Amino acid sequence: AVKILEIEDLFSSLKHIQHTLVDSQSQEDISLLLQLVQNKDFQNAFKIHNAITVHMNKAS
Amino acid sequence: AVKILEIEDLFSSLKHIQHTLVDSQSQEDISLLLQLVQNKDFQNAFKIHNAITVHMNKAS
Amino acid sequence: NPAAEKMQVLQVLDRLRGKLQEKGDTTQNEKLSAFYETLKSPLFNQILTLQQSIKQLKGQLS
Amino acid sequence: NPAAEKMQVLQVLDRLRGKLQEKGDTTQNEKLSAFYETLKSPLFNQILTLQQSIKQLKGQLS
Repeated sequence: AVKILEIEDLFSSLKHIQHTLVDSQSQEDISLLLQLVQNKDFQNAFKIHNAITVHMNKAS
Repeated sequence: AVKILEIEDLFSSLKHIQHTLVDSQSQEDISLLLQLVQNKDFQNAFKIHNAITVHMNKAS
Repeated sequence: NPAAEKMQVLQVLDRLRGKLQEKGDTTQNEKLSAFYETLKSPLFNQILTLQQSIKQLKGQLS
Repeated sequence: NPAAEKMQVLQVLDRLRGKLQEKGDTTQNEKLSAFYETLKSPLFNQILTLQQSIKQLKGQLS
């Protein structure tokens, strides 16, 4: 009841999606996510949730 | 107050201080920092302040 | 406002993923759903809000 | 109590560093001065605050 994503896999995902959609407008939207995903501060927030979530399901 | 800290360096530091501070009570206090420093969630937050700090001092 | 970006992002996640499922890529879709849900997460939003404050610090500090 | 640990931590940083300076280890001091100070920072604090909330979840939820 959570499911993570890991910006690392999510980052490579957008890269695929970008070269997978190549609909121009799609690359722009994709790039948007890519920007946030690559954002230092943003990445920090997501990184916290990722690891902490893992501990949530892991450590009872 | 913006010279970062680096947990890797700060972690190895407590390790030294731990063996260097053989007053027993000091080991307990040292371990305290060690625990926080090694804490998954804590480590994440600290990392946020580390990089964001760097970009802070940098500025335009 | 910043919320405009995140809002567009969520809609962007659903849009992009839609094209994938339409193109035949139901692999990255899980990422768009995972990224979309997490983005919507309450506590998660709080984490971003915090970082947002830090952003103001760098923009206000001079 | 949360503040109890952090309060003891800052006090621990000053104590530890004190022994080092007394023993002849004025090297780790920079870590204790930065760790301690950064700990005091309202920004770094708010970050841990949110993280603490999440910990409450994993600790309360069953």
